[PDB]
Amino acid sequence: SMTTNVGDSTLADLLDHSGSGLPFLVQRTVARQITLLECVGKGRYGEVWRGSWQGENVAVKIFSSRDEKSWFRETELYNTVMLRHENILGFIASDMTSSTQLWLITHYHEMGSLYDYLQLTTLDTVSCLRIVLSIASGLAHLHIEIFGTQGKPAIAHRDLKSKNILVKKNGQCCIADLGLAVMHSQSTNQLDVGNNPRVGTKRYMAPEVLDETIQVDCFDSYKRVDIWAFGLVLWEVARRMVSNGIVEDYKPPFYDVVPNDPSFEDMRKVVCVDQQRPNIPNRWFSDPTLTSLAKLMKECWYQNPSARLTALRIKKTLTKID
Amino acid sequence: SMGVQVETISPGDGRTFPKRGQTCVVHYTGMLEDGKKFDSSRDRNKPFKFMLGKQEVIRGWEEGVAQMSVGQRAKLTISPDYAYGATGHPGIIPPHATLVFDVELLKLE
Ligand SMILES: CCNc1cc(O)c2c(c1)/C=C/C[C@H](O)[C@H](O)C(=O)/C=C\[C@@H](C)[C@H](C)OC2=O
Repeated sequence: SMTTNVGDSTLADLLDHSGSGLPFLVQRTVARQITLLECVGKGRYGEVWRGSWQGENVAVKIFSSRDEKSWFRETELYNTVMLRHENILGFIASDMTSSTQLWLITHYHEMGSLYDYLQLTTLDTVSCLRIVLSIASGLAHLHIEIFGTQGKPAIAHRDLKSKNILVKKNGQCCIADLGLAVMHSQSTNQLDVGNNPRVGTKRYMAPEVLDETIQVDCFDSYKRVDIWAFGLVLWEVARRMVSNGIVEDYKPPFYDVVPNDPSFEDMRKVVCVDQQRPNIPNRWFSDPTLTSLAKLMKECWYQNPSARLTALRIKKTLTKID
Repeated sequence: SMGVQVETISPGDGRTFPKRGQTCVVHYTGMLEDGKKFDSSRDRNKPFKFMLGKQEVIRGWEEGVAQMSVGQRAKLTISPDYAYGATGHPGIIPPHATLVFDVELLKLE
């Protein structure tokens, strides 16, 4: 560019080797050099904007005043844990300005959210398996503690859903939004649940969350809540894979029994009182891939959380499917 | 001065001070008040640039560098309201932190 000077770095160079993103002091300067361009998300959390920095695309989440504790938690996690993985959204920077604006800056994924993607296209066996395997890989990476200096605590997400998964250009996905995450280390048995009053998306809440039997001081319990939600995402995706010229329309989990923006009670009645689960379309049982995915979904949806499989076992199972 | 104490480690040219709109090229090491280093351009061997007056850096860092001449190295002790204030920067800078920066003003552009 005409404004380029010898010594200028790209974002990749600035990210090249404490914390997941840019060097701390570089975070404010880059944030305050971004030009906002297009709104790509809006919700109760605030807004997400495509922006540009030195000719590179970035995504900028601008938090609502009601969700400031998610900004705090997510910034704290990415700054204290080296969280770089192909299937976890790449953090770049966090910044605040004095009301106050709170920004979280991440990699920009032009293909958008999985929720929107499933409404814009159908899938085949290659693209379906790639999506669900990549989500399992990201989730297993979160859940597994890595020891040593280049390690990471175990992490449970607590708000996994298709809107919190982004599609990359290569057709794999990455898991986003760590504002509700909880951390655990076996070295100390310390559980870090944070201070965020936010709760998970109601439609995706596991039975033990809806009936308040979840053991809130047990890290394992939060992993099993993620597994339930992953099973729902697996169902959403599988519906959009064509087999024998047939495909289901995109629908969110429990579309047929709860309204939009369901209440706690709406979900508790469906999931806990009535013990309902998403229906498996009959056409899946004529397809070996969808038959395998249906078996996997069911193993995420046991009422007894101890019966559910691990993220790693899901990943291994999906790696063996063709 | 207000919000930032400047202790000279080695002198600049005594004549060339940053003006509004100039780009300051610096090396820095940032530490908490207990000596814990949290960031250093020296460790990655890559000078850091910011434009004076653009509020691209915390107020104390900017107003400290504004008092330095080219070539000067100085220790800047920055009060919290001239740094990251009551919020801090989650996971890095605690609330109400006084910061210590070792800064060298390499050149102006
Ligand atoms: C056309 C490209 N559309 C796009 C491209 C993107 O890169 C993003 C987003 C959209 C965000 C969408 C909102 C999303 O559904 C959810 O609410 C959420 O907040 C998930 C991720 C956040 C943390 C990051 C900042 O979002 C993106 O990175």
